[PDB]
Amino acid sequence: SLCFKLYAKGKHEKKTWFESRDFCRALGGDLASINNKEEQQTIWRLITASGSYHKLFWLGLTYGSPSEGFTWSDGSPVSYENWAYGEPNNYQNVEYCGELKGDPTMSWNDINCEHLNNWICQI
Ligand SMILES: OC[C@H]1O[C@H](O)[C@@H](O)[C@@H](O)[C@@H]1O
Ligand SMILES: [Ca+2]
Ligand SMILES: [Ca+2]
Repeated sequence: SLCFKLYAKGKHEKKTWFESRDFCRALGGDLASINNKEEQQTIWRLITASGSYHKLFWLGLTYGSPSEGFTWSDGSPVSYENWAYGEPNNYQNVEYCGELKGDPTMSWNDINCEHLNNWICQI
């Protein structure tokens, strides 16, 4: 079993999706995968425990292909989904990575992978 770890930082420490993935892998883990409602509840509870409200976080979500759909960087299946209303929308055709809106709904949005965000590792 892995443990989720929140990285909620100021703009100077925020990372692109690829930088966040590489950071978590350097620690022996990966960006967090949310494969069912239970994992989602674990992360929400972790958000409440740290008081890290009103934040956006990279998850391990990245677009694969038409025959795969989205994928998790850790290789686990994208069975469960929790996209926000109207998402994923591939806005302007440049959104290939997934972020978590860290409020009680725990919804996902696709966004440009070069955006600087907070992130969640599984270690
Ligand atoms: O900033 C990009 C972001 O803008 C809006 O919130 C929506 O269109 C989202 O779907 C999109 O990902
Ligand atoms: Ca998982
Ligand atoms: Ca989007």
